[PDB]
Amino acid sequence: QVQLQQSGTELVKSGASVKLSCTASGFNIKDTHMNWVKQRPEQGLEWIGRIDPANGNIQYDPKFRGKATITADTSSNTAYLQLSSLTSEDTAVYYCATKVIYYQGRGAMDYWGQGTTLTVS
Amino acid sequence: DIVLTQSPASLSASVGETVTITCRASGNIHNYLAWYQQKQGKSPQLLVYYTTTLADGVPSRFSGSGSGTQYSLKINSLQPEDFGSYYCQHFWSTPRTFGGGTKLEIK
Amino acid sequence: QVQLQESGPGLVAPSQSLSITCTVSGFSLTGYGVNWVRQPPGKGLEWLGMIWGDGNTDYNSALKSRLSISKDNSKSQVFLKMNSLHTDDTARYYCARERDYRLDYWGQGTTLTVSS
Amino acid sequence: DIQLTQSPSSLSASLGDRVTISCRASQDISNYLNWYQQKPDGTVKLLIYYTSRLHSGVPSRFSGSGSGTDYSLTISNLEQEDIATYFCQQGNTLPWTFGGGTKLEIK
Ligand SMILES: [Zn+2]
Ligand SMILES: [Zn+2]
Ligand SMILES: [Zn+2]
Repeated sequence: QVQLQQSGTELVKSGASVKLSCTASGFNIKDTHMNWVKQRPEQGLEWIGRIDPANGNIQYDPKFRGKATITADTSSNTAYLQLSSLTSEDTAVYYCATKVIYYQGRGAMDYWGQGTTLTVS
Repeated sequence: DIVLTQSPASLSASVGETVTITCRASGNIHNYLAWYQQKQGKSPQLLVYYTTTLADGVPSRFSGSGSGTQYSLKINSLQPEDFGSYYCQHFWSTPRTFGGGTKLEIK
Repeated sequence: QVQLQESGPGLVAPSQSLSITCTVSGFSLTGYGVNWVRQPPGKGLEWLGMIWGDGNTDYNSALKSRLSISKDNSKSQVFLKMNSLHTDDTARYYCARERDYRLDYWGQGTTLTVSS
Repeated sequence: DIQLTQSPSSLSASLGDRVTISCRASQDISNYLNWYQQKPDGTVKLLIYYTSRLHSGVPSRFSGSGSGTDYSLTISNLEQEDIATYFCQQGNTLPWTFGGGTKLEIK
């Protein structure tokens, strides 16, 4: 059954680094694009970037280049998001999402993880 | 709908040579451009997609380039099996459209 | 194993309707689209329409009145229907899989001749 | 980058009501507009995509419309399970962008 299983180091300290994961199930990631999306407390959602595991293409919102690194292990059907220099600004919830059905149009994301909260201290 | 204009219609060349084929959109198709090779009475075969990415198995001697309304395919050091017709096709909006093609023939 | 194969009637008379099937294997029709493309004798590739993984269709604006594409998700088949055929509709017809915005697998095509 | 303005930012209505949320793009997005619902537990789902295509498992009481720069989501017969925050997202040009969200409360 299609599902994204999300977890990673929640409570971190300033200037640290953290690597969050998103394990897929029900489908093989080499077949989709994995997206990482953040949500600051009481704020709107922001798309951080995505990866195509089948070809290594990684696209970032220019404001996260250098801050964020998307990585995928097809071996384990798992995608990752490493975050560096954890400033207070990075305290948010992080989701991963993908599109399984080839919908008409472009940009839709039908399966989302449940989110990983990160508290920089 | 966006239209693809391919230059040149025909290209006579000899092995060893590096040729360049071009495709110009009628609007920004934002890198949603693919290139195909069709050899004599066969199905077109995908070479490059997303403007620059190589289809698994295609010799690195092919390289795709472009942005905006201006794209191109470069074949460095033609091998004899490179000769055929080439086509570009965008995936930016429907109707998807094809370029008129370039018939690459041996000089 | 990815395979797509078209079946057609080979020869039809003008005005008749036409149906060509595309049987696919090796993948599901909900994670991809199938595009219909044709090639008139001595001409380039001409796009006809596509059917998305979700069932929606998009046609070539100029043929749209005479064109119809549907698909049977269970039989693994996609169908192209054309009405009021013209002698200039003579062409080799292909179906091709659309994956992440490129036509990665094509069929071998089927030659349709509109006679009289 | 393409900016999406969503309004209202918050609201209250009652069971059975009909509410309408607006989303407006900094530029034409040619219908590449999708709507998401984020329940209070953090869960997120795709309601509508490509302006008006209803995602399966989603009630017809949710409807989508728009064109060019202005799009809207209409929920008729407000139900309790609708207490959520709705976000719109354009899928026209990278990077994808979302609206600020509309928090819905049943009075
Ligand atoms: Zn991709
Ligand atoms: Zn005609
Ligand atoms: Zn901007």
